[PDB]
Order: sequence, then structure tokens, then C-alpha cells
Amino acid sequence: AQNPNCNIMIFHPTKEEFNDFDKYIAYMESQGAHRAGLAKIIPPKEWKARETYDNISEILIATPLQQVASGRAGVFTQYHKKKKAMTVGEYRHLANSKKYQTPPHQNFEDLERKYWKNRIYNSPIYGADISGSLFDENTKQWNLGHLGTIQDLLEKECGVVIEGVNTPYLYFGMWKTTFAWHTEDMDLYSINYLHLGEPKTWYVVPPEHGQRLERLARELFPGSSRGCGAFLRHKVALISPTVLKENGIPFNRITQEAGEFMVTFPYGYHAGFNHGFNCAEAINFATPRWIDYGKMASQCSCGEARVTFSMDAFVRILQPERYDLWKRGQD
Ligand SMILES: O=C(O)CNC(=O)C(=O)O
Ligand SMILES: [Mg+2]
Ligand code: NI
Ligand SMILES: [Zn+2]
Repeated sequence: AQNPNCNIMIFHPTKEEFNDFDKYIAYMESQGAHRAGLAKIIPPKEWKARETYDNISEILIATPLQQVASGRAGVFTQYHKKKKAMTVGEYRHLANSKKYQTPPHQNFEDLERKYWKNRIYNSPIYGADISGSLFDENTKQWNLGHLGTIQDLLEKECGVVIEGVNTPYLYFGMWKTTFAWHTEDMDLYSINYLHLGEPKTWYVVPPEHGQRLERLARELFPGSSRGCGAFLRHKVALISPTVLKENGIPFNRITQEAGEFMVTFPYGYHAGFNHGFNCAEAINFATPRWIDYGKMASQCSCGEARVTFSMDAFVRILQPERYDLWKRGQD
């Protein structure tokens, strides 16, 4: 069995290997990359996402989210308070202000220590989940707006035609902006490209050990667990690496820098934070290996998780028994 310790693998495809996206994902999995839940892909040196980032300041962040924490430094939840619209140029200036900027630090490790010590005492503003793309239309390789759609994969594998679309999303971050512990909708893959700015640190649990994380989360967030049988779908809970290590939960960490891709694999729980002002683009995707994970994915039916239009068909076809109750949650 390849990669039996479930380490995060880093790949360096040649420009020839960068042509066929599906084939490269299948190659990474042949080497055991999926066992980690997360892989890094460094693009060939000849590749570029677009020519420059000089003209992005007028993008609108319609609903910036202030991420307010509750709990203790290593075990907390966050809620998203909606703020007034602002442009990317206004958000960058905010991120660089004395109130919000990255503090002086020695290296990524020192910054990670400061994040876990002090995150809860601040409420950074995240420009998350903005439909759109920063890939130039002429970028032919690994262009996250030109991938094969999940609906087309389901049709090719299972023979059923369904409604729905699959488009990318932009994330504009600042110091301490945080993504809570989660797997993707319907335990899909994700791919994330860091277009510009400061790094993003990731934590991940191997898919084969995901239920260990869920059992810890039920212990640590006991009221939330009573409220919903899949409350990590709410995407609000954080647990630090120190707490994970104290509780014997297998995990790994890695920092993504500008110009690098990350792939998350089906049922790979992940969480993390931004180092300073940045912009990432991400989208969900599927492969034939996903289908069996989709069929078994947990679902929130309490009503909190509320998700896209296109998830309806995935539930309806892959999880017909759950459909009824899940749809109640969304309606
Ligand atoms: O970048 C972020 O804030 C969160 N991204 C993801 O969870 C992902 O790409 O799957
Ligand atoms: Mg612009
Ligand atoms: Ni994710
Ligand atoms: Zn729920």
C-alpha cells in the first residue's frame, strides 16, 4: 500500500504532465497521495494563471464576514457577522492596517504559535465565497473555471443526467482569517489555487481516520452534537494541533504559498488560517473514486448548513433514502 503513514505529498509535474488534469489526479492517487487527505501541486515553471494581478482592486466583496470566536484558545467556534460591502482595494488596505495586519514574527512556526495563542482575541474579516475566477481564459492547464463538471462525471459514471452547475469561488483573506474543520459538500474533492499574497496554513486528518476527529468533536462541542448529527457541516468548529495531539488524533500540517495548488481528497477533514492579505480560488470536483464517498456522506438536516442548488441532485440520486429529511433542512 502506497503512503501508509498518510503523509502529505508534494508534486512537481512537468509542463507535459500538466496537460491532462484527470490523468494527473489519478497518478497522484497511484502514489498514495489521497491517504493524507491533502496534497500540494507546484505548477511547472513555464505556467502562469494570468499575466498580472495589477487590476483586481475593483472586484466587490458584497458581504465581508467578521469571524467572531467563542470558547478557549484551542477549542472554539466562530460565527460570521455580516459587514458592509467593500472593494478588494478597500479590503487590502484594511488587512494592512495596524488593527488587522500580520504581527512581527520569526518564521512560519512562530506565526503558527501566535495564531493558536491569540486568534480568539481578535475578529478578522474574511471575503469568502465570492463566485468568480482570476484565471485568464487563455490559460489552458489547470484552469479552475474550465474543469469537467461534477454533473458530467455523475452522468458518465452512473448514466443519469441531472440539473446543476459547478463554478469557482474566490476567497480574499487577512491575518487570522480561519477555515473551520470540515469535509467538502457530499465529501467531494476540492482544488485550491493561491493566486497572490501571504501564505495559508492547512491542517488535515487522513480520510481513513475521519471518524476519530468526529468523535472528538462530539466530546468537545457537546451541545452542538446534540443539536445535529453532522454539525461539522456547519463549518464553525476549531480544534488546535495541540488539542488534537493530546487526544491522539492523526493529522498533518503544511503551508501553501502563492503560486501553489492544494487538492483535498474525499472525506479529508481540513482546517486552517491565512497569514496576511491573500487571494485564493477554489472549486469542487469529482472522479470515479468519489462516487462511493458521495453515497455515504453525512448530512446536516437541522437546517443550519444550507448549501447550493446543485447539491439537491447529488442527494436525490446518490442518497434517495436521506433525500426527504435533508430537503426539509434546506426548505
Ligand atoms: O481557503 C479557504 O478559506 C478554505 N478552502 C477550502 O476549504 C478548500 O479549498 O477546500
Ligand atoms: Mg478590478
Ligand atoms: Ni474545503
Ligand atoms: Zn446541522
